[PDB]
Order: sequence, then structure tokens, then C-alpha cells
Amino acid sequence: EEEGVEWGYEEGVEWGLVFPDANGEYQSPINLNSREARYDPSLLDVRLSPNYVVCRDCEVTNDGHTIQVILKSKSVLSGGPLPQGHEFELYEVRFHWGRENQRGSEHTVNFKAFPMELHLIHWNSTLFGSIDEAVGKPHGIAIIALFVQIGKEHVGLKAVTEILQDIQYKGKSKTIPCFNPNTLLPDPLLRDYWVYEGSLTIPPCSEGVTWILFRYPLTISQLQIEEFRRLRTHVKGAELVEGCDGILGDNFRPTQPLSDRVIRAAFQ
Ligand SMILES: [Cl-]
Ligand SMILES: [Cl-]
Ligand SMILES: [Cl-]
Repeated sequence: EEEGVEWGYEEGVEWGLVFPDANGEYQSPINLNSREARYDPSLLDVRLSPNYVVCRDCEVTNDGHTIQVILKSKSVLSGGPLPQGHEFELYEVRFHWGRENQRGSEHTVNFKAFPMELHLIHWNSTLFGSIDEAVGKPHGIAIIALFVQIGKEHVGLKAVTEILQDIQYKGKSKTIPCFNPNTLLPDPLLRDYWVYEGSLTIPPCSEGVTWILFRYPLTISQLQIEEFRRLRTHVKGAELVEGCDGILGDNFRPTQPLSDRVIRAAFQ
């Protein structure tokens, strides 16, 4: 980090050489084979319950690797695969997208990739005092993944996309007045999901992450994805590294071995 270690999606050291957790057995993302998913009736014992509210204290940043929308942990998630009574607070939203519409998502479903995937990152406030303390620990982090296609405009995300112009380079941030994560959830009647255990898809790549992947995608407009496609991996004026084009895009980690993992479905 302070020793000059930059990581990215183009040229650079293999992540496992610098981030030991990346060498684990249970990494993310993965290909999800829908036919291999096992229905678990117990996921319905307490219905997965995203209790999200509007955020009026929210910062958007370009960290050179993704766009982060940092929220307030007021929105909360519980139920489904999560331990009974535990409250997972929503900390932020991160984005992964492609340079062309045929790729961009981190996870694939039956080997199909999507133009974008967004991650709603939650931490367990029932067990831990902060998200930093929860990383890498059992039941510490739960991430909801949404696949995103290209189509009609996403109104809720316009609050973000219309300020991407202001954070084109690494290290730039922008406060926005209002963001509602409810708009990132499928309609209440379209919330089939799969669950598996894995890792962060970015360094440090720690395991202990419960992944909840919704079956139904969001849509953003072509203009919206084009804004994302202008973003840069470095500060303005930086000398590009050999092999790199300075463009932040196709910012997905390759899919990882399933190993012996059981993928569960909350639906038949
Ligand atoms: Cl790499
Ligand atoms: Cl992420
Ligand atoms: Cl410009």
C-alpha cells in the first residue's frame, strides 16, 4: 500500500503475491450454475428482509478501482441465510462494469455475463463494532449482488451517474444530497436469490463473505453506462504504466473455482 503496491485489472502483480487471502480456497466471484443450486427450504424460515431507507449523508468516490457510494449503515438487512436476529447494516454500494455490453459483471450465471454488477455491502453489527472489525470474520460481511443490463434509465442511480463527470480521476469524491438504495432492489415480488459463501472480490480478498445474488436484474441506460466508461484508474496527469491504458473498466475479477461449495437457492 504505502510501499508502492497498486493493484488493478490490467497489468500488475498477481494479487495472491501481495494479498495472502487471495490464495484461499473459497474465493469470489464464481459462475453460478442454476441447475446445480440446491433448494434450501430453511431460507424461507425468516424471509430475507432488506429494510432500506433514503440516505441524505452520502459521498461518492472514485478510488481508482471502482465507484463507491458510501452510506450511513441506517439501512439494514436480516433474514434469509443470515443468522437469526442479526442485523447487517448497509455500508456502501460498489460498481463493476465492462467496456462492451457483453461483459462487466463479476459473477456469471450459466456462463452468461452482464454489462454491470453492483454490490450492496453490509456488515454484522450484532457481532462486531465496525465494518473494519467484521472483515475476514465469520458472519461478518454479507453482500447483495445485482446484475444490471442496458435498457431504460435507472432514475435512482441518476443521482450517481450525473456526477460521474466530477469524479473522473482516482482520489476524487463528491457529496450528493440524496440516494435511495431501495431503488437497487428488484420489485418485492421478484426477489428470488441464490446464496453461497465466498470472499471479497477485491483485495484483501478475505473470506467469510455471505453472497446473496438476486436472479432478477436492474437496468440502466446506455448514457448511464457510457458515463462509467469514461472513468480513470489514476490521478489526472499520471504517467501510464506499461501495458495499461488508464481507463477504469472491465473491472471484474476472473471467476474462481467453486471448490466443494454448496450453492443454495431460496426458490424451486
Ligand atoms: Cl492483474
Ligand atoms: Cl465490490
Ligand atoms: Cl469531460
